[PDB]
Amino acid sequence: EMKRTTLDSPLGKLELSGCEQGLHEIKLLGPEPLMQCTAWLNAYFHQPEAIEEFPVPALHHPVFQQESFTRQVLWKLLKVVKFGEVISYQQLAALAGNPKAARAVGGAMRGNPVPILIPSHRVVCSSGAVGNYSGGLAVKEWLLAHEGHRL
DNA sequence: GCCATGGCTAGTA
DNA sequence: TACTAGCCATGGC
Repeated sequence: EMKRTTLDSPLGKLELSGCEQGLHEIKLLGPEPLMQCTAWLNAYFHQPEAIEEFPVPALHHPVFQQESFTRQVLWKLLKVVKFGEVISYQQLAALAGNPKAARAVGGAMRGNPVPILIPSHRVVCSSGAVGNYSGGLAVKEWLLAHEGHRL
């Protein structure tokens, strides 16, 4: 049974949907998974220094159920890339499987139903360029700046 | 299944 | 820089 909850943040009211089974989707407005998520974020923003101490919630969304490239990607990304780090679309294609399929990672990230958590903002253009971003480019930038990046 | 698309890239003039 | 032509896993239809 899908449940939703809002929470203030530097990015604006973040609304987290999800049931007892796992986190469904982190959306930006401007049960056990929610209690962990609403703590992981509240941590990430206001106490990034220690984000490893917090539990990554169970992800329920229909994207994590059916096996695909997308799933491998989102996974192969959440695992590999951590706070302050960054990985190129191609560097992430190589990880999930097809090193040529960097482009399809775009929509993968576009489609990512759990931004921040699953760091989509850490995926940038190969040219070093920050790249575009689903919830509006300003965010991707504020986040990386947040994660100690120079701009 | 066929085809348009988009958050990619390396190359080229 | 500006622009182009492979490469690719999706989502409509």
